Amino acid sequence: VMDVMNRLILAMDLMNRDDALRVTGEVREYIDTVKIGYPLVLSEGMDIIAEFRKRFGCRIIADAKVADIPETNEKICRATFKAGADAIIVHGFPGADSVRACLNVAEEMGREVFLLTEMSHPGAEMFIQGAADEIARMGVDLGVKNYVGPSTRPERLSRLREIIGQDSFLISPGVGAQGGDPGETLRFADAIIVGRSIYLADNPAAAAAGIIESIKDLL
Amino acid sequence: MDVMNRLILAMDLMNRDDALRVTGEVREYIDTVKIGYPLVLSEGMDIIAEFRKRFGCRIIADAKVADIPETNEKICRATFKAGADAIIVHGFPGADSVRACLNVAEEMGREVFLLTEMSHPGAEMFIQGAADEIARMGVDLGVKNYVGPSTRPERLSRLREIIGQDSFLISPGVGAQGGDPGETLRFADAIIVGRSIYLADNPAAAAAGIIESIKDLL
Ligand SMILES: O=c1cc(O)n([C@@H]2O[C@H](COP(=O)(O)O)[C@@H](O)[C@H]2O)c(=O)[nH]1
Ligand SMILES: O=c1cc(O)n([C@@H]2O[C@H](COP(=O)(O)O)[C@@H](O)[C@H]2O)c(=O)[nH]1
Repeated sequence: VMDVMNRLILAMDLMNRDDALRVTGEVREYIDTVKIGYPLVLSEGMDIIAEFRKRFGCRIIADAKVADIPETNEKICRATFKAGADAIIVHGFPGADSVRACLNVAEEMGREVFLLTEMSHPGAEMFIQGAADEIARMGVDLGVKNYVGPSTRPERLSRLREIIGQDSFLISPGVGAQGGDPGETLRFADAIIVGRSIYLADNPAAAAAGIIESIKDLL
Repeated sequence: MDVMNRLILAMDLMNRDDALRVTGEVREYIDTVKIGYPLVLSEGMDIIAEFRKRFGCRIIADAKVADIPETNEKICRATFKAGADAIIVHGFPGADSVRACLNVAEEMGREVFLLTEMSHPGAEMFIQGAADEIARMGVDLGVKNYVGPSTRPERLSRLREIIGQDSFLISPGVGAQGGDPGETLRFADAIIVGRSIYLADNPAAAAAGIIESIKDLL
């Protein structure tokens, strides 16, 4: 599994190049793994992934939440990996063929899929939550090794960890701004995803350092 | 929304030259183009402005928006800034995520299309069982535009029943995936067509053929 520095992944959702690069540069001593999603990619182009690799030599997880038919999923993954992403995040709710399409591209291109099971926001309770255990089980059956689950629901995160096993890799967003606790989340997740509580801070480096200090005994 | 010939081109070619050429070849037949991530992630969001400059077509951005409310807001803002007239949003992630997109759309004078049931076989696993409720959710939220599957006309018909005849319904899965243009237009206002046109030996003849086959419905 990827070796995430300090068990902390930056969710870089700032939407202009200059700010995104500044903030990522400021926290680079603490974090070697950056999640780049559509807020930044749609604002600045897929070439932003190349710029981050060039400037920081950080791993990049492309947060695409791939959620299309298999044929379109294949195209999305191919374009994303071509750009230099180490891994891509894929929704499980559109079903097994859609996931398998992404896995097939990732295998061909020598990259990784992360399967998003249950989401962290309140709306996730309407439809996703009731499907999530089965989505995880589907991931296990398809041979998925990397997963995403919600910090905001420790009981659900615990269950997802059970389903996927200790050997699978699990990352968890919802820490900080959405109310999840770093240490508690790391009881089950290999790494925590943190966006706003770092990138909106007066001093992002201090904010990251503070989160790390708070989980020091878990590193 | 007034879609020419009830036909929306899904332009999923992944290089600028081919995408522009093929769209140009069928431009006389359409005034609405769906542009998605295969093209946008390969060529940049600036491609949307280029389509508007070249073709003066309506643009539906196929983002399958499926994030938390805060991120959904950002995705919609970026997408509408690029000149999209409308955006496709998943209903599965729940009401707050949809409302986030509705808020931005209202602010920028654009439209949200709510994707209810999808057209591929995998949709049967989780989406299909939620789809009626997702549609009702759309109605509750005041959503006027919907997307449902050409590949399952009985499910498409049910979706039409739920949203009413006043709502606008577009439908992919026509051609390559097995859906029939005419049958689909019994229930949808417009059909979405990608490969059957853009992979055809002659895209223009392909579009012309499709339109001929639904001539009585226009
Ligand atoms: O269930 C999920 C899955 C996500 O990818 N995310 C993503 O993780 C990040 C959370 O950022 P923040 O720490 O600012 O709440 C955002 O990029 C969001 O899109 C999430 O919040 N919940
Ligand atoms: O349920 C759905 C929803 C979609 O947006 N789509 C999209 O509609 C288009 C279908 O293209 P095609 O005619 O080549 O099958 C693709 O862009 C696909 O991503 C779909 O096929 N099924």
